Amino acid sequence: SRKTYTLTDYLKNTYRLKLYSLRWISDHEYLYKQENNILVFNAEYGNSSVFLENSTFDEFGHSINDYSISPDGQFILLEYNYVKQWRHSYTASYDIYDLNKRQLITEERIPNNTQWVTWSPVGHKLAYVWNNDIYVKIEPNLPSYRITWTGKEDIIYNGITDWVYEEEVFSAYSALWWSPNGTFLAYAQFNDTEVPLIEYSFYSDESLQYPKTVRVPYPKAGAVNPTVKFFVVNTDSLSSVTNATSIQITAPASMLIGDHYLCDVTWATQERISLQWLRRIQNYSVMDICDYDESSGRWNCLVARQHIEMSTTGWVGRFRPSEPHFTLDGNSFYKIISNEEGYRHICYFQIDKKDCTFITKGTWEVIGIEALTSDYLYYISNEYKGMPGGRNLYKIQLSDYTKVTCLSCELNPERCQYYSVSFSKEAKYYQLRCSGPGLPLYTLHSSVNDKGLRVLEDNSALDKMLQNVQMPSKKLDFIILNETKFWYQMILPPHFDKSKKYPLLLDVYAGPCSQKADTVFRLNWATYLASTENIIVASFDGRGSGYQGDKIMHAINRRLGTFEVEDQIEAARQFSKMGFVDNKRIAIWGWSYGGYVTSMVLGSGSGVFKCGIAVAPVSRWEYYDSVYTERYMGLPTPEDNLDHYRNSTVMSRAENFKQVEYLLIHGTADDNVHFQQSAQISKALVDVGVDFQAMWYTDEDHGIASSTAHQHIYTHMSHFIKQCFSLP
Amino acid sequence: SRKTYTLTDYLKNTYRLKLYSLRWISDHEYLYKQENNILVFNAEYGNSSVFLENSTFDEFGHSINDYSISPDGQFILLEYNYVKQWRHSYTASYDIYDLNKRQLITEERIPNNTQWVTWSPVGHKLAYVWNNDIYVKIEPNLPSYRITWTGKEDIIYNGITDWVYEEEVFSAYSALWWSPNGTFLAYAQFNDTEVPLIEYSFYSDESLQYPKTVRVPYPKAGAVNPTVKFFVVNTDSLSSVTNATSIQITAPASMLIGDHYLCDVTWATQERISLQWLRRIQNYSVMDICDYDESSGRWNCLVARQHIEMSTTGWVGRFRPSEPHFTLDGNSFYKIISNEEGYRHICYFQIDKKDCTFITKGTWEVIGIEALTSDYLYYISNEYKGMPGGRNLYKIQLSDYTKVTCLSCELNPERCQYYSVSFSKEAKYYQLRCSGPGLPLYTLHSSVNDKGLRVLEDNSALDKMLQNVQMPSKKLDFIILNETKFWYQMILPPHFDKSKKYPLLLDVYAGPCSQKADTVFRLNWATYLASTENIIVASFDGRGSGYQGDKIMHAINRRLGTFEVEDQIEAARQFSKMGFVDNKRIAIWGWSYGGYVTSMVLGSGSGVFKCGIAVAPVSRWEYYDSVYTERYMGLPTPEDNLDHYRNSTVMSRAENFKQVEYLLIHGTADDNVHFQQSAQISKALVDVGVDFQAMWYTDEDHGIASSTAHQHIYTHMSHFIKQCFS
Ligand SMILES: *[C@@H]1O[C@H](CO)[C@@H](O[C@@H]2O[C@H](CO)[C@@H](O[C@@H]3O[C@H](CO)[C@@H](O)[C@H](O)[C@@H]3O)[C@H](O)[C@H]2NC(C)=O)[C@H](O)[C@H]1NC(C)=O
Ligand SMILES: *[C@@H]1O[C@H](CO)[C@@H](O[C@@H]2O[C@H](CO)[C@@H](O[C@@H]3O[C@H](CO)[C@@H](O)[C@H](O)[C@@H]3O)[C@H](O)[C@H]2NC(C)=O)[C@H](O)[C@H]1NC(C)=O
Ligand SMILES: *[C@@H]1O[C@H](CO)[C@@H](O[C@H]2O[C@H](CO)[C@@H](O[C@H]3O[C@H](CO)[C@@H](O)[C@H](O)[C@@H]3O)[C@H](O)[C@H]2NC(C)=O)[C@H](O)[C@H]1NC(C)=O
Ligand SMILES: *[C@@H]1O[C@H](CO[C@@H]2O[C@@H](C)[C@@H](O)[C@@H](O)[C@@H]2O)[C@@H](O[C@H]2O[C@H](CO)[C@@H](O)[C@H](O)[C@H]2NC(C)=O)[C@H](O)[C@H]1NC(C)=O
Ligand SMILES: *[C@H]1O[C@H](CO[C@@H]2O[C@@H](C)[C@@H](O)[C@@H](O)[C@@H]2O)[C@@H](O[C@@H]2O[C@H](CO)[C@@H](O)[C@H](O)[C@H]2NC(C)=O)[C@H](O)[C@H]1NC(C)=O
Ligand SMILES: *[C@@H]1O[C@H](CO)[C@@H](O[C@@H]2O[C@H](CO)[C@@H](O)[C@H](O)[C@H]2NC(C)=O)[C@H](O)[C@H]1NC(C)=O
Ligand SMILES: *[C@@H]1O[C@H](CO)[C@@H](O[C@@H]2O[C@H](CO)[C@@H](O)[C@H](O)[C@H]2NC(C)=O)[C@H](O)[C@H]1NC(C)=O
Ligand SMILES: *[C@@H]1O[C@H](CO)[C@@H](O[C@@H]2O[C@H](CO)[C@@H](O)[C@H](O)[C@H]2NC(C)=O)[C@H](O)[C@H]1NC(C)=O
Ligand SMILES: *[C@H]1O[C@H](CO)[C@@H](O[C@@H]2O[C@H](CO)[C@@H](O)[C@H](O)[C@H]2NC(C)=O)[C@H](O)[C@H]1NC(C)=O
Ligand SMILES: *[C@H]1O[C@H](CO)[C@@H](O[C@H]2O[C@H](CO)[C@@H](O)[C@H](O)[C@H]2NC(C)=O)[C@H](O)[C@H]1NC(C)=O
Ligand SMILES: *[C@@H]1O[C@H](CO[C@@H]2O[C@@H](C)[C@@H](O)[C@@H](O)[C@@H]2O)[C@@H](O)[C@H](O)[C@H]1NC(C)=O
Ligand SMILES: *[C@@H]1O[C@H](CO)[C@@H](O)[C@H](O)[C@H]1NC(C)=O
Ligand SMILES: *P(=O)(OC(C)C)OC(C)C
Ligand SMILES: *P(=O)(OC(C)C)OC(C)C
Repeated sequence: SRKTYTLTDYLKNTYRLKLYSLRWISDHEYLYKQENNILVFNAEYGNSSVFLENSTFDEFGHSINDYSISPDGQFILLEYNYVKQWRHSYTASYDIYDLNKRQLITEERIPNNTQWVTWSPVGHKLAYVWNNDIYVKIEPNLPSYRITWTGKEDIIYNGITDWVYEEEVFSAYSALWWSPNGTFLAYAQFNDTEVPLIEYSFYSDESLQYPKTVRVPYPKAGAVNPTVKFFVVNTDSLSSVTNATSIQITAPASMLIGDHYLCDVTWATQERISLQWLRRIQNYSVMDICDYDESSGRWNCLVARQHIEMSTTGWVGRFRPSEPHFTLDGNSFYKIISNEEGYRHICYFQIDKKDCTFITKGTWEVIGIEALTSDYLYYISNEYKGMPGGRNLYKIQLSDYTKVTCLSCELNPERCQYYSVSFSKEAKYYQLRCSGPGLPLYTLHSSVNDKGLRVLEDNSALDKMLQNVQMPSKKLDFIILNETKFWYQMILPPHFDKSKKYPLLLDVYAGPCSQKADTVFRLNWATYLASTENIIVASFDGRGSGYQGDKIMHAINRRLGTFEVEDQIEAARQFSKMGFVDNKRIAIWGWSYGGYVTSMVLGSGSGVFKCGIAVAPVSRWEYYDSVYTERYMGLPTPEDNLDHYRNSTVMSRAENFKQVEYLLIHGTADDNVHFQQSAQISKALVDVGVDFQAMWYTDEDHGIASSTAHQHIYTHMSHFIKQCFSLP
Repeated sequence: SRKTYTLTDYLKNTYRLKLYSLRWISDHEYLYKQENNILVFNAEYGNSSVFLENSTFDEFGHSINDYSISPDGQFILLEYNYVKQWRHSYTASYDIYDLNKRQLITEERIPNNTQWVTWSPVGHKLAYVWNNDIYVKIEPNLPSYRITWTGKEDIIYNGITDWVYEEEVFSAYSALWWSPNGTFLAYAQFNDTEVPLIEYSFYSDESLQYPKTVRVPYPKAGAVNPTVKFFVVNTDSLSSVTNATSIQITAPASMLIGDHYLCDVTWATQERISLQWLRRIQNYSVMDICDYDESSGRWNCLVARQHIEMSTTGWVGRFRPSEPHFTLDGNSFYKIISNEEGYRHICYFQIDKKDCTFITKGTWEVIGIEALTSDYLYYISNEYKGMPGGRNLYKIQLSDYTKVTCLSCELNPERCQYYSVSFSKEAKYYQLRCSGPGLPLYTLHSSVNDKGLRVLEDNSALDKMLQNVQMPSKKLDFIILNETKFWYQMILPPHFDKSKKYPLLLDVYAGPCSQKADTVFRLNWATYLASTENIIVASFDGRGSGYQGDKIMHAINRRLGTFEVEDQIEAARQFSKMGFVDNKRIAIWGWSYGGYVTSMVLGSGSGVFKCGIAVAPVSRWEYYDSVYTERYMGLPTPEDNLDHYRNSTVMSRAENFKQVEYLLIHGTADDNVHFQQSAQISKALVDVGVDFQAMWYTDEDHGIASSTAHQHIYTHMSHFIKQCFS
């Protein structure tokens, strides 16, 4: 008895992980979505009490894809007719429901096919984007006010980011920021007039007689980038003029001088907004702190409040310039910047004082700032046990930085080593999210003493099911190379016999600041591979990886497709050395950046891997977007770094692919890593006459995540691997 | 015993079939482009002379891929900067060499990116199309006369065809026709304005940062087709001070009622031209015989003088209505039409008499009329031995239809059963081209007494090489499916022993009027599969087959994806029961239409086939072009045949692929059978949960014939086939 974790078990999602999605509406309560009905909870005692139930919205017809309640709690936006676009972007229909009269507002409805809706942070004002133009609703039922008239499809964006700004810059779609109070409405405008369009076919259902051509403004390496502008309009003046004027906030000169980006915008106070800019050469960054001049009605940014942040050994921040966390009065803020020893830590900034004051240690980094009160500052880091693959919640005392307390480390050191967190409105309560190494564990706490209130979810059910199946184990250790340690991860098969020689599959990503070796508990393809197929699925964070200091993260600066690739190969060598690895059966696979590395490795001529699989890989850095690529590669010009752009392609290694079994896969409708990238790979292989396996996924994007598609690829991928290892 | 015919041999083309392409310049001489230079031959004796060392242009500065001599023998049109477009179309730069002065003409040269060029039929005039407009030069060095001014890229085509007219109705890019002595220049105009555009990506060289979107006006089943017009312009009456006047020939009235096509144009005399129109529902066809009117300047197509060609069982013609062959005085003509019983034979017409008279009859078909003189009518049919997969040159006496003589049947019955022919201007001499069952044989003959003058190329070189290798054999036989007999062929391994069992691959195409079973000698992939891998490669012509009468051909009318596919399973099912076939190792593959039938068969649930390979297949008929599809399917409308359109798709059979090993191959830049076709097959198989093998070829067209992609696709297929069998 006691079966194993089968492929179907994975694909069919038999053994599911329970979550506990919260949503703090106040500082004492939160909303819990239970599919059918959505009730509210009292953090204090844990009172149930339904806020809105299933039937409360029946006889409606359209299935409510999502909700969103106004701050003042009088209205509720109903999101239906949802139509996903990119990662965060999506078009949809909206209806507002009045809770003070249990009536569905029917006048002046929000336009169908609206791109984005935002409640004001206070009250019940609305701001939305339709046809790339911003509109404002002072009252949910009254007609709205047009804010911009320049909106133009694929050309001018107001209130919404373009493709690149959504995925790489703001890692979000919304390009508008309501002032804390709700008086001002700040927004960015993107001009993509000059930006080249990526075009690819989209077949749709058989019913479509003619394929469609999807064309999106997408700037590739060194191409023409969109331009940006920032505006701030006063919504209180809307009911007084007819056409409120949007004040523009320009400069800095050090930015206007050349190609630049808008990377951050966060309000500090009712009349103070901070803005961060970045040159296309992401080695320099400028933060302006602007105040509203009640006299001129203009926004001013004193140079005495301008903070610069440049990097010499690489780029600024992990993926973008750090984020500002202002204190209440808005006269100072906290930011995560690498110290002199190249480690990312928190330091205190005085808006008019240029030098910050670090408040955190050394060898280890702070992952992010979670909450800031008058008392303490809550942050998550990997300081505990010195393991960079772990994550915990610490609390540092603002009046004595020598007083730092870990709030999650000892809650359950065995089962919980990787934490996430969510504080209530004023940080009176917080929910902890343990995701490993044991089964997820959700708990609620009160900030006063950090006393555990109760267990919201312990996945007890799942624990009972998994003890009936031969689950694999996971070793998280490190290996020392060139007098410096690099962590690796290994999903070991049931009853691991260090005497036997197992076949090994190297799971790889290796991108800048990435981390494949951690304490997170997972139920993925690797689980099945080790549990059923008895294959060791190992991952290694070599040079280029992050969370271990710049010295390591910046190793591949201006040099992608090198050390990151080399270390990956060496990890295997180091693994076989351990003696429980069958050298004749060593594979490697990755997705996107992983596909890139997997492919660069398979073409190294090393002779360490027998076969490999590349999914939606990158072939040459000139085919990827500007913001990400240039951040590490610089410019594809002979004056900058063109030389390395051409030396790091996968096509240039085509000839060496004759020594390994290769499997190429990619979705034909991938807006991120274009099908073009794999198209050039196959073509090069055909030119040097190298036989390989190929698989394309009609109309699948980068995720190739559609239910059927997802099941189809892992199934195909599996036959490949079993065949390469001589299984079953 | 010697070595076998390996996959490399085929891919590297180590064994080549010598050819002998000649081009008659008169009734007594022909040109033969030898290695470097071009020579002229006197058919009478065999002696020849040089015409130009080719080295004459060693310092032309450009590479030349073609040399076109004026019928005059006075000028040479040199073609360079060749850039291929579709099957026939392409653009190029041109230059003219004046032989009278042995010098390149420099003044008023032809525009770069020219789309087409053609000498007058007799002297040295020129009609070329540039930027979709027509131009005419009366003399190589003189200015060009602008014939048309309406040309427009992807919208209006003057003198040139659009994608569909190029591939499905004229099998050519040229859309202009000179009159016999070159006085008149007839041309068609295509308006593709409302025609939808197929769009796909072309990634080009690694260097291109952004993929380019190729887009071409292509009418799929039932979409808006291009409209067409016909004009005739007089080249002897055009000034450089006045725009040319092109008279338009309209009608027929029976054709303007709905959508129609211009499917044929053939001059009858210096002032008589014939036109054949075909309704969008390729059931009805009308031929006009328009005459020029001196004192009017118009062209009159007298009714009563027009002939109608219709069918009640299918479409007209094998692929389109046959070409007319007018007599000397152009008062009567001969043309191949279908019998009362459905067999194609030569009918004798009179431009005024409605009914014609069949001059040939029987249960076999005339493949095509090759030459006509006052004495005889030379044609090619599959009468001999009664096997439809054979071809011979026959001639019938025009004064006594009882006196017909085969001119090729007995020359070499063992080696030659499939002939081609090429007569000289006045059919004084003719070149017979034998293509099987043995090595190609090229010979010359004189019509006066059908004497065999001399051997041109007997392929003696290649013969000696082959006997040093174990070559497979070919069995051309038949089986009887309830009353009717259908022919098949079998590529058998070396030293075939019926006492042994062999794995079988069913090479299929099976589209309307096709023939995969014949006597032609081929040196393809199957050669290797049988010679090296000892695999029997069988082909079978079932319902829908051609050259065997209409009862067989029109059998799949309005019903594609039925009998031709089912008969493929039946043929294969009986093949297994032959004794030398390993019923456990039977595969099937096809290209294009062959891919569709392969896919339909694999998804029929027969269980007869173990694995199959589909190359650039058709998945659903609404995806293919109008002219071709609708010819057999009509329109995809519920009032018409929309139901079958929906019933004959590949994807609908997705769930049935769980019992077979499928390999889907397709070129991303296939402009003919769009990649979309296979992208829908792959998607359907993913929705049903069927795992399969796939292989796309970026930027490859329907042919997948680029040097590398070619060697690559056949290498991937071989691994698959032998993996499925071993
Ligand atoms: C988005 O950016 C584009 C530039 O990529 C801006 O377009 C440019 O707009 C200017 C006027 O503001 C145009 O110049 C003017 O052109 C007219 C007529 O062509 C001429 O009479 C004037 O003397 C002047 O030259 C310019 O053509 C145009 N350039 C391009 C490439 O489009 C556009 O204004 C920006 N949109 C927004 C909302 O800021
Ligand atoms: C609310 O106010 C804004 C800003 O005043 C208005 O937008 C501006 O409207 C003008 C007129 O349509 C736009 O066009 C301009 O036309 C002149 C004359 O042809 C030309 O010289 C300018 O270069 C410009 O093209 C102008 O671009 C536009 N400016 C902005 C920032 O949008 C808006 O129309 C007003 N809304 C209402 C309802 O009145
Ligand atoms: C090629 O074929 C075109 C039609 O397919 C010819 O055109 C004609 O048809 C158009 C419609 O496409 C007619 O209407 C146009 O003008 C009206 C304005 O009144 C618009 O509302 C409409 O949308 C069209 O744009 C045209 O009147 C008609 N003639 C012309 C000259 O356009 C086109 O002319 C033809 N070209 C050739 C060389 O034959
Ligand atoms: C091929 O030679 C032709 C001459 O052949 C000679 O005369 C025959 C009657 C016969 O005896 C044969 O054995 C001799 O070699 C020659 O044909 C004639 O016509 C051409 C027309 O261009 C003329 O130029 C030539 O002078 C004529 N010759 C004679 C003898 O009258 C022909 O030119 C030549 N063809 C080629 C392509 O070389
Ligand atoms: C057809 O074009 C070729 C190629 O030149 C192109 O067109 C030119 C106008 C210019 O835009 C180039 O960059 C293009 O590549 C013409 O080539 C000629 O070449 C000779 C030397 O070899 C040079 O002196 C000429 O200036 C070039 N152009 C012309 C018009 O002579 C070619 O001549 C063109 N043919 C015709 C009939 O115009
Ligand atoms: C021949 O016909 C063409 C086509 O109309 C004439 O060219 C046009 O002339 C007008 C008036 O000068 C221009 O507005 C057009 O742009 C020209 N081109 C086209 C396509 O219309 C040409 O002038 C005529 N020549 C003679 C001698 O009649
Ligand atoms: C080509 O054929 C045309 C048409 O028959 C000939 O042109 C006619 O010639 C006669 C006298 O020979 C004239 O009366 C007619 O007016 C001409 N018709 C036209 C439309 O021009 C022409 O002679 C022949 N060409 C040659 C070289 O013989
Ligand atoms: C060519 O085919 C058409 C239909 O594709 C025939 O026209 C009629 O079409 C209707 C459908 O609308 C059928 O029900 C009829 O049987 C068809 N015939 C008649 C007389 O109505 C048309 O007959 C065919 N052409 C010929 C010459 O038979
Ligand atoms: C919050 O919004 C603004 C933020 O400064 C508060 O202040 C008003 O700001 C406007 C700016 O347009 C000034 O014109 C007013 O004079 C300011 N009022 C005061 C009392 O200072 C505003 O008071 C707050 N509004 C609400 C509804 O709380
Ligand atoms: C940030 O990187 C840029 C990359 O362009 C560097 O800018 C260029 O100019 C410098 C002098 O001002 C040179 O020293 C750099 O070599 C040159 N960079 C390139 C790629 O050519 C800039 O120096 C860097 N600045 C910091 C503070 O690191
Ligand atoms: C939860 O109940 C609250 C009342 O508190 C009650 O009295 C205290 C002393 C405790 O005994 C507590 O357990 C009791 O519930 C309400 O004020 C509150 O609104 C309730 N919360 C919800 C969501 O209904
Ligand atoms: C939204 O679109 C639907 C579908 O066309 C329509 O029924 C409805 O009236 C629209 N509502 C608004 C406010 O436009
Ligand atoms: P991929 O790895 O895409 C993921 C970020 C989704 O692309 C590289 C360039 C990071
Ligand atoms: P394919 O078989 O194309 C051939 C003409 C090569 O397309 C079908 C529709 C006939």
